[PDB]
Amino acid sequence: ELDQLRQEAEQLKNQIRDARKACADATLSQITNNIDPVGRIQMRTRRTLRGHLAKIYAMHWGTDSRLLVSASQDGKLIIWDSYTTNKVHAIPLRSSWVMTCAYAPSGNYVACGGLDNICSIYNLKTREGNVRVSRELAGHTGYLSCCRFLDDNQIVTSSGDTTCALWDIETGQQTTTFTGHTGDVMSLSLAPDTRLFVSGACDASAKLWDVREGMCRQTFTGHESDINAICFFPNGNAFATGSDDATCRLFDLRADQELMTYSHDNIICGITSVSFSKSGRLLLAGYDDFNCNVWDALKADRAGVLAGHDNRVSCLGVTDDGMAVATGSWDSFLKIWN
Amino acid sequence: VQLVESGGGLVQPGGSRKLSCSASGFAFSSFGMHWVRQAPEKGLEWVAYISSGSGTIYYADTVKGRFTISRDDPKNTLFLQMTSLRSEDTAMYYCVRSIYYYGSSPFDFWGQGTTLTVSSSDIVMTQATSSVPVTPGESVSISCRSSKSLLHSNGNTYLYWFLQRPGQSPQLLIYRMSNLASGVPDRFSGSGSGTAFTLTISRLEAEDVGVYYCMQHLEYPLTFGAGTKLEL
Amino acid sequence: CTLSAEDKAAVERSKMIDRNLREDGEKAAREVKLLLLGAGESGKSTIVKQMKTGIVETHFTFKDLHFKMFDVGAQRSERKKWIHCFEGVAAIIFCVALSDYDLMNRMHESMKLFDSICNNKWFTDTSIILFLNKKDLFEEKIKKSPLTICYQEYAGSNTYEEAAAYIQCQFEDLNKRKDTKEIYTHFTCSTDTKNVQFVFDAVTDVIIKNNLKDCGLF
Amino acid sequence: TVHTAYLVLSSLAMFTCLCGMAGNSMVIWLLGFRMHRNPFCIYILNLAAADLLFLFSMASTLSLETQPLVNTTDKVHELMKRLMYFAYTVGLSLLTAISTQRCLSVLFPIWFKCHRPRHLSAWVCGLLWTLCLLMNGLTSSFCSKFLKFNEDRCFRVDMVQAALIMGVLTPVMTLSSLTLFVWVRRSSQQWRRQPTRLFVVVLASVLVFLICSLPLSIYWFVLYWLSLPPEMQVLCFSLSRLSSSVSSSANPVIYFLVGSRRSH
Amino acid sequence: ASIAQARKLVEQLKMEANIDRIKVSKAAADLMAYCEAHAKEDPLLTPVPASENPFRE
Ligand SMILES: CCCCCCCCCCCCCCCC(=O)O
Ligand SMILES: CCCCCCCCCCCCCCCC(=O)O
Ligand SMILES: CCCCCCCCCCCCCCCC(=O)O
Repeated sequence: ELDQLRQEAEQLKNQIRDARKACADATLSQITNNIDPVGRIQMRTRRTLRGHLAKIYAMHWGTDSRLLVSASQDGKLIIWDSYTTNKVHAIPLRSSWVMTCAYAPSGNYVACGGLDNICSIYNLKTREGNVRVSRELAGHTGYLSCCRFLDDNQIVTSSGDTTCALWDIETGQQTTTFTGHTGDVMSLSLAPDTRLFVSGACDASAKLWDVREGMCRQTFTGHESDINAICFFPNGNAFATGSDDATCRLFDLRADQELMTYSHDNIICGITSVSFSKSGRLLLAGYDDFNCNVWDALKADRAGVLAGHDNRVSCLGVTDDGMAVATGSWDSFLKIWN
Repeated sequence: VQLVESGGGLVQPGGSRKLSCSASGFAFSSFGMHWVRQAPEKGLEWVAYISSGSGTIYYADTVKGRFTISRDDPKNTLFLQMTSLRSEDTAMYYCVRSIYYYGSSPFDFWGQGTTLTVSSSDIVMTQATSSVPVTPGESVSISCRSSKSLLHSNGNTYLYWFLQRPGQSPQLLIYRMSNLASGVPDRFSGSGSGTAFTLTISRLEAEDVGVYYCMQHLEYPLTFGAGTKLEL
Repeated sequence: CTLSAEDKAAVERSKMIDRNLREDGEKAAREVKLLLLGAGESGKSTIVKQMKTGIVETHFTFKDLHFKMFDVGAQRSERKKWIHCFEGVAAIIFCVALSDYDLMNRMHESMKLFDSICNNKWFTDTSIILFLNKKDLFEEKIKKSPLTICYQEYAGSNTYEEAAAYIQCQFEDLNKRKDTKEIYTHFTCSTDTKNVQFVFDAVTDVIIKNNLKDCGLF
Repeated sequence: TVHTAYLVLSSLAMFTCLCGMAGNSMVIWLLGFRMHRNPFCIYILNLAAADLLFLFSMASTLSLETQPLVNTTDKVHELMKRLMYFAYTVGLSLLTAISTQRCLSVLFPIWFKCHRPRHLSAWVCGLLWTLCLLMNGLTSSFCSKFLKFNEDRCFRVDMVQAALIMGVLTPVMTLSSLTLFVWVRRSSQQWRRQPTRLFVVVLASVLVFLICSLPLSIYWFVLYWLSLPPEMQVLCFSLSRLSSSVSSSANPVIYFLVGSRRSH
Repeated sequence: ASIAQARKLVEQLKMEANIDRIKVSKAAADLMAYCEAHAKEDPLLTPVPASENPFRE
């Protein structure tokens, strides 16, 4: 009956909790002790990108660490040359309500999506001189919150309809759907080997999915509010989540439980974006209090802040070679920091 | 993508004629446009350039003052008006589209060209080879030299390679030092450093036979080199 | 100027892109953005279909003023996540059906939505144009049955005018802060043409207020 | 004595000139290349620049007035006095333009929002600067002793200047502010809560203008067209200078600090 | 579909329960080893000289 199945689920959850607690020999901070801290590291803004005329919700670096795509509420997807602050491209979007944008690892495509519940793929390299929309992936019943290219023909998109999807761009059809995630999933992060991906939702939980199998592998909890940002450790065996709870957490895939928590009592604003540095030594989080915080990932303290924005920092990203970090904000300015 | 150049014909000395190019199949207003010249027996020679949006305009020294270049983006047409046509202006004129942003391929498409017959500081590109015979299936390497270094402070070596088949307009092969173009076979390879450059074909077929030109884009005027002919 | 010939033409392209961005972002500042809200089957379609998938965007014009109204009632997801995207609209057109006072209660759901959205931190200053439509069916129902059959606190008379005034007063009693924003209440029906004029007048008031805020006088 | 009062007024004028120069420097800094999306900021930037020029010119005039005026001064001094005249006139014109723009922003809001030219403030400021420079050139090289020390012709030029200033800027500024006052009190205070801040700042601006900026112009007007004795002429000039200095120093506070929404 | 939802939840919990796990100490050691293995190639950890900084000028 329903009560019997509920009792079985409760017993399974208790067994899972006991198994997770059994293997927690020592805390992460215990091992990362008597180790040289990063120290107060100040990073200055080298470039300021001054084209957007509305709030910026998403930016993505190119794989060459030079091109940079950014989306704004003015219905603009601008591709910048970060070295010279030159605007390489400006794409007018059909729907100005865009909450995500992605850059193809090959560099030939960009993707965007938002409150239209569509994922638009635009081709950057055509025989004509204009950027053309290549595909319109539809099938999500909620707003699109994230999207990431697997290759030139595969893209995984998370929606507010509580499910993720993997698409075939050449046919515009969902090859697989990742369901079973109560509440809107607000972020996703592809593994460096592009074999798995994690997604954090409004149930205050993160889920690890196998792209090939199409089923959830592990579920991680510990937040008491909806998760807005998630990112993968460079190794690929861990990830970090930021939530409206005004805290960040580090989970380990193999240990299958929380490793440590990055928080401070002076911070009462949620995390909009999170990202790692090369070697995964610095966790770069964006907050609603108009500033970004650089935490030492191995420890739990603050390696620094950069601030520099007059409104909420919505998006941030780190280059593939770790040269700089770009931060966008609701004040309509992108800043490259080094 | 197509560029059809119209005008030309027989012109008396000291006269005037208007050359047009009707571009179609691409976003004309986003492309800078060049007029390039080729004498009936000599190589290619750059003539004029107009940027996107009719901004900066450049002319060759040998035609500065008596030539003018304009464009009509709503009509998608490029005009070259010439006055006081001397006897040295009898040649075939090609129209070349050229877009300029990071990672673009300038001079990617060349027009068919039109013939104009009239009755009777610069960087030097030199190619010391011509009429080189080689059997198909072998590897052929040709060389080009420059007056000064084409390498810039930003790291770009502005050297372009063009192949002109017999009876056809030249087509881009390598749009910078070691930068293969789009749609060309992978056997072509550009290389070089500083002032000496080389273009290599690993296994030449019977189709890649013609005249090979090296052009510089470091500064204006854009100077070509004398052709290096390949014979089967 | 320490730039190559290709770099100079790249900067010119960027300048043209900037010029086009300014031109596109200047005609956007001359348009009026309205956020359309309301419960299901609450006459929202009627007021959005006066003249001329996630967000449904409707663009109309009235006396040299361009209005963009974004109906977002088909989201069916967590409103707290995508509601900050509309921080900056001129007004919130909130549609409520008067006849849905006894159909768990539809009117209670409408008041819950109004309380949730009116006191939102993102819409603390934006004005609300409250449309109370299907008033003909409300009159017919009141003639058939008084409001007191479902409502208990209604100690007033079972008259159509009194019941409508009671509903309106209860609805504008749901905003905690009456100084930051002004609630415009309008009674409409299926056959009406004054809705466009009323929203235009409310937008004119908020435009004057925005200008005063720009001066700093307000 | 009267000389003691003159010295006290000169010292006070120096102090308020320093304070106003500092305040206008800050207003120039924060608003310099930012806040320009606001249609009301170009006028405020131009007014801050004009007030800074006026205060600098009068501060240096008072600084050099202590030294004897025989040959080293009295030539740069006259040019700099005319420069302060020019800055005063352009500041008054800019105040009039600011008041008119504020009145138009609420009298015709649809036109101000979707039909007002974007560069209207910039070229209106340019026209004001050009006209003030032209008029003060027609005043300096024509009435000052440096080039043409005329008496009747200088009198006519100064009368034309003062008539223009008073009977053009004063009616336009006062009527625009009164129209804004009445319109806000009638069409806005009847329904919502009274905008007391608007009323108080509009009244403060009008009072500051009329009581402080105008005395210098009326002193110009009454220097001629009358037979005033020279006994209290110095006192009247010092009072007018102090009033104009107070107006120039208080303009940034009531036009930028009060008018601050994008600077937060 | 309460029965179907409960069965799906039970099966998912069973699948997650049988996951092989490793001690947190070893996972933390692996994370530390990765951090110290790639510390040299971390421009944000140690600011690069202006010569090798593409965003410096
Ligand atoms: C030759 C006399 C000049 C007229 C003097 C008045 C100048 C100030 C008033 C007109 C300019 C400002 C009015 C429009 C301002 C605006 O709407 O932006
Ligand atoms: C010398 C500077 C000129 C600027 C002052 C001119 C302002 C003209 C205003 C015309 C408005 C006519 C239509 C108003 C309609 C509305 O209420 O929006
Ligand atoms: C001789 C006096 C010189 C006149 C100076 C003219 C000043 C005009 C205004 C300058 C700043 C204008 C701001 C840029 C224009 C704009 O933002 O629309």
